[PDB]
Amino acid sequence: PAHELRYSIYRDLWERGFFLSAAGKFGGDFLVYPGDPLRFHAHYIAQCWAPEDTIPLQDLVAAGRLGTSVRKTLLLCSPQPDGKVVYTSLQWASL
Amino acid sequence: AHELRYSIYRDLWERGFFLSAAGKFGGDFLVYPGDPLRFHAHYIAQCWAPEDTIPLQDLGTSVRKTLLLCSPQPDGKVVYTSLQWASL
Amino acid sequence: DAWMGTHPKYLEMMELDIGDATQVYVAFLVYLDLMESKSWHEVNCVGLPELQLICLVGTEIEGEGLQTVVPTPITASLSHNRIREILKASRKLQGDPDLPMSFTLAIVESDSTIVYYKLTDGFMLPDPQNISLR
Amino acid sequence: PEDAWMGTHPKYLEMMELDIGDATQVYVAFLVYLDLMESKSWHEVNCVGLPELQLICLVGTEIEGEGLQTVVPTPITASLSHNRIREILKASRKLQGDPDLPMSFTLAIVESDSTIVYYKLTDGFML
Repeated sequence: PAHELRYSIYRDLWERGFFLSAAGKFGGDFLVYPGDPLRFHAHYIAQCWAPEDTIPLQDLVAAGRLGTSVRKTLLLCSPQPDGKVVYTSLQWASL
Repeated sequence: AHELRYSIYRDLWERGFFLSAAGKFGGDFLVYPGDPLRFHAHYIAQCWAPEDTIPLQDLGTSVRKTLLLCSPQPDGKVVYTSLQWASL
Repeated sequence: DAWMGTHPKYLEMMELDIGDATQVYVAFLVYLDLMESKSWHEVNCVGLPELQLICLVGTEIEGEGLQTVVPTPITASLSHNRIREILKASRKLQGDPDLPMSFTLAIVESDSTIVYYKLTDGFMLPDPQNISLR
Repeated sequence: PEDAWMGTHPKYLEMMELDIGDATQVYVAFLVYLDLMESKSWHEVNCVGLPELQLICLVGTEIEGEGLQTVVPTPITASLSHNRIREILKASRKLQGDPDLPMSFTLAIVESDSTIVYYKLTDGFML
């Protein structure tokens, strides 16, 4: 549609290093931010999961021993048959 | 994949986050909290099919904001045109 | 008033035989604004028949280089493609291919007032690192 | 194999008597119990059976007086859906006694070599 239009642009802007905000109104303007002023801020590493999909923990153990996931927050994101989406933060814990 | 990823993008957009979902990150994408206090210089962008006529009446610009026209071409490449209030 | 109809610069733009009387009038309006109100060093009109456009190619200050001004009535409309075409035409006219393609769009409202907009290929923020309130 | 002695331990037998899970599940629950009490210095660790979820979890006070945390021992090869995680979050809140923090539990992932990696999972957006 005119809805493939926005995808191609969004992807190209992403590939070029920009950040997109307020880009959910398909029919409206969106915002395009230079990456460099923003990227060094705290952020999530986010992941799209169908709610029934199994998330292989083998990668989360590689992260654990190589010290790769320590100061990081991973964001699990799943939309429900509700229409809503549910969010779980996942952080390495020292104990 | 796709319709399912964009349902999350739009929810994060509606909550005020910045997103980057470049192909570099594999299936992952990066999510940054919005800042309601600070204005960061940015483009206000528009998606246009290359042939659609844009009405010139449908036209806010300064050092921190620029209007950005975007159109994908047949060859998969998108072209960008910045639009700025001129001080003549 | 009607005196515009016989002004030599108006008549020279019409001998381009590009577009109709309003496109000539709009381009004449902007020519007068650049040369009278904004005090440009020199303004020349050029026709490009393939795009059916009257351009003003000017030098704002005697030392600097050429820039392309494109008058258009507020009523007109442009595709992004057409804007790209004007960018590529401006690159020839300004002779500056080492710089991003650009031109100035001179939009004439119905009451004849002129607002100017600079259009540049690519990503132009005057200060991409700027941080301000709100 | 080298660990058949753990079947004698009273907290192993307590976990096994929950009649939840196979030997790998009971074993990794027991391994996490030992880690929390010896490799950390946890005050108390209690085991609790959630048979609806067919999960054993450990509920404990990392420090005396401090609130209770839920630790969910899991082999490296288990299957975890996001939906399953949400159900563990909801059950975890009941075991913690519906406080005021957002739902969270700790997932204790156990590799075949008995290394344990701990991840905190929390409802929503943390950092």
